[PDB]
Amino acid sequence: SKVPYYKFPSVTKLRIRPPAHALDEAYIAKYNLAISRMKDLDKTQPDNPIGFKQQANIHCAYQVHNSWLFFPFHRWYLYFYERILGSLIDDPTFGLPFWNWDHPKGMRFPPMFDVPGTALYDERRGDQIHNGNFIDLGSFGDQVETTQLQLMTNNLTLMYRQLVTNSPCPLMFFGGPSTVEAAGTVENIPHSPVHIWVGTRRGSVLPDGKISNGEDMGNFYSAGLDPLFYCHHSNVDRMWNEWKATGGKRTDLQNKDWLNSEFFFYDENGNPFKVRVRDCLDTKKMGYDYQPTATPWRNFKPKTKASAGKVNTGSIPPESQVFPLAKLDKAISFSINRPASSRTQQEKNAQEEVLTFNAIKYDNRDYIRFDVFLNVDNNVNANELDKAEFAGSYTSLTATATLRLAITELLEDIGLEDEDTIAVTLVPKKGDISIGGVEIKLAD
Ligand SMILES: [Cu+2]
Ligand SMILES: [O]
Repeated sequence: SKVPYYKFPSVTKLRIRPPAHALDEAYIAKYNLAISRMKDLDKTQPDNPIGFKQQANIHCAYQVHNSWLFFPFHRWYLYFYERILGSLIDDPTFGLPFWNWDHPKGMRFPPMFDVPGTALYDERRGDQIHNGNFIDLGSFGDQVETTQLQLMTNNLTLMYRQLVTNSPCPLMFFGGPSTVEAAGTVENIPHSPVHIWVGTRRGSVLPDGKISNGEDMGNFYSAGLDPLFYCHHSNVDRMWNEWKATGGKRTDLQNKDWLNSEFFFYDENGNPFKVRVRDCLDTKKMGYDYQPTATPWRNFKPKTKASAGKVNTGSIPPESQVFPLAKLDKAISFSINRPASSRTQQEKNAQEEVLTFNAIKYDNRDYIRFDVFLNVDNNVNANELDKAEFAGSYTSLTATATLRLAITELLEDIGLEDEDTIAVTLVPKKGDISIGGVEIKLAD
């Protein structure tokens, strides 16, 4: 090969990635100009690596997904993508905006992307994105079944569960290192539902005609053909920064195999380079940062319980009697034993208590979603996620996958810390789902 490693150029001012909503019209104007000139290369220089289609093919070429390589790959991906945009308009400080879908003011479709006849527009998008509707951060392809207020409440609860509760340590945030999918918190939710919510409905008839397969954002191979793809991933990249902001155990993976993993990218001059994961840990050392923006989901630890008291775990079947579960056709409840109870804080400091669902199997072309609750029964209202019992959710953009949930916070809030056995309830929302086994392990 002999391709050199990337040399960081000299860094003048920091590039500032701003929120996509209510951006000034002059910013939108040159963002459209950069994209327009990127798309022109599809015609004038189809094999130029910086052109629109060739950049889209980076996602459609790159096992980088459902692994701990998810965040660093897309950071480097967007790093060169942002540099290409700035260089096409002679703007060396151009910042790639981020779709602020974790903030109530950024949860609508960003207006700048919905202007037909502009370079940022894409007709291959779904219909539920208009009419001033809020995004559904737990979308599985259907229309929202709740009020917009409950939708907002669920969105912010999902953010809290995904950025705080279920990502207390690096491996659960970034993902894991076979066909078993080991996605982290964010790559599952809200990353996957945003793709689903923006894309066309699978089975629908596309522009002209083809049966849509979810193009553009809702299908993995064509997602890069929507300019909004990069704006979404800008906020995904921002989630990495916001996750580390509170310190403690939420730091970068220190494993040498992860740090020294390499990717391949062409820079804005069309020159090939190898890049290391260890060299993208600090965005400011790559020449960019995010505009400081409030994160109100940090305050959405649920304050109420769905059900008072404790479930009688003797009236429900044990995990050993339910799994392997051939089909999660409806809500089911089961008891499960904990490795230890009455844990001290020094034990919690060492090992997280993790509820793990093993061998989630389904057809990778179907929309999949199920929710997990502790200490409820089969009649739990799964539309109300702002409850102390809501643990998390699994979704999918035959596949085999794993879901891991950090439950120490819930055990404290619900009052189950001295219990050796607890109740778990699975609520399916979409798809044909089988589950091989469920366990509570004390992890890293
Ligand atoms: Cu994505
Ligand atoms: O992605």
